Amino acid sequence: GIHVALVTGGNKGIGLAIVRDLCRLFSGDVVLTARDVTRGQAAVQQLQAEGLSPRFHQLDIDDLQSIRALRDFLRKEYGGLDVLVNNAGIAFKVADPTPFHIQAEVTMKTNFFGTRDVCTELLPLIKPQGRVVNVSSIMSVRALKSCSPELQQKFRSETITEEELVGLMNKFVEDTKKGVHQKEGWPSSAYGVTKIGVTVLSRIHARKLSEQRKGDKILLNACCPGWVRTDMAGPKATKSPEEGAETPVYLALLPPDAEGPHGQFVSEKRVEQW
Ligand SMILES: NC(=O)c1ccc[n+]([C@@H]2O[C@H](COP(=O)([O-])OP(=O)(O)OC[C@H]3O[C@@H](n4cnc5c(N)ncnc54)[C@H](OP(=O)(O)O)[C@@H]3O)[C@@H](O)[C@H]2O)c1
Ligand SMILES: N[C@@H](CCC(=O)N[C@@H](CSCO)C(=O)NCC(=O)O)C(=O)O
Ligand SMILES: CC(C)(C)n1nc(-c2cccc(O)c2)c2c(N)ncnc21
Ligand SMILES: CC(C)(C)n1nc(-c2cccc(O)c2)c2c(N)ncnc21
Repeated sequence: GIHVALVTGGNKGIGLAIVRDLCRLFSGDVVLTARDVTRGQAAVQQLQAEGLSPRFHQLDIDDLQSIRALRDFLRKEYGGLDVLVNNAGIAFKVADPTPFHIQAEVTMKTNFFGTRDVCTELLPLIKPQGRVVNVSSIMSVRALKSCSPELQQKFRSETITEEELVGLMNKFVEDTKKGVHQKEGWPSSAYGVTKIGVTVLSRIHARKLSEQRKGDKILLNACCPGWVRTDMAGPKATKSPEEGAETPVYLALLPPDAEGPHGQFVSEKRVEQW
């Protein structure tokens, strides 16, 4: 009955710092995952040289077969999962020349659909007193404010369903392909919209857990890790990966029986208004 925590996108950046902290603070096994097996194994070796003992499993959140193989591994080895940190994500660099509609499709595929597929496959494995942490971004809040009032209403809704949200996320991508995203009320940041998806998906999944698994004391939240020096944000950012890991780790390790936060967007360990 060994407890297990898992971090997606764990080979570098904020993900690696989360894995490192969980190795020290989580009472059980910690699984570092990475899409590239050599990069993941190198990260495990780095942490071993620091005196830590993470496990490794491959995971690419854009490959459903990869997610399913991880699901099967967790069921066989642990009988489920205690802590899930959905950290993996991508962004196009500012003024990357890639056509915007391609930036939209690609960023959405990973940040939203990939994250959603991991939740689809692994949420059923979450044990009582488990915790799920979805790494979103303050860019979701910024993007939300740049949406039309109609879209703001839909994304802030307490009654929105997962299928409605998926419809809206695909609508953004389709609108960019048709040359109509501005006209249809969307913001200019594709990354921002994908993080709207992550934030709102967390709200919905928290509602579903309270509906379907009441009594199991599972807490699920979205978070902003802050502005962190990584390959995504670059060297000018204000936080180290260590500092970036604090809020996700806080949310992952919420004491047993805690009533909240649940279904919240959390920054600097504090609940933000959506
Ligand atoms: N200031 C910030 O850095 C900041 C602020 C707010 C929110 N965030 C969010 O924080 C999370 C971590 O970002 P970071 O700054 O640490 O970026 P990063 O240094 O680029 O690390 C991203 C991690 O995600 C992994 N990843 C990307 N696509 C994947 C996929 N399809 N399957 C599995 N893993 C995948 C990457 O793997 P590869 O090494 O193989 O590319 C890497 O391990 C992201 O969700 C990001 O949006 C970051
Ligand atoms: N055109 C893209 C913009 C995405 C974007 O903003 N990328 C930032 C990090 S995501 C938070 O804004 C980035 O890569 N910054 C560092 C750099 O530009 O070198 C979209 O619309 O999604
Ligand atoms: C206090 C925690 C558990 C967060 N911590 N952090 C760190 C730590 C220190 C420097 C960098 C880092 O990534 C983590 C640490 C350590 N080296 N030894 C013992 N405990 C440590
Ligand atoms: C470029 C600025 C400084 C505006 N930036 N970028 C980010 C940023 C960088 C990479 C990813 C992300 O989600 C956000 C950021 C942040 N999280 N908090 C505060 N400021 C941020």
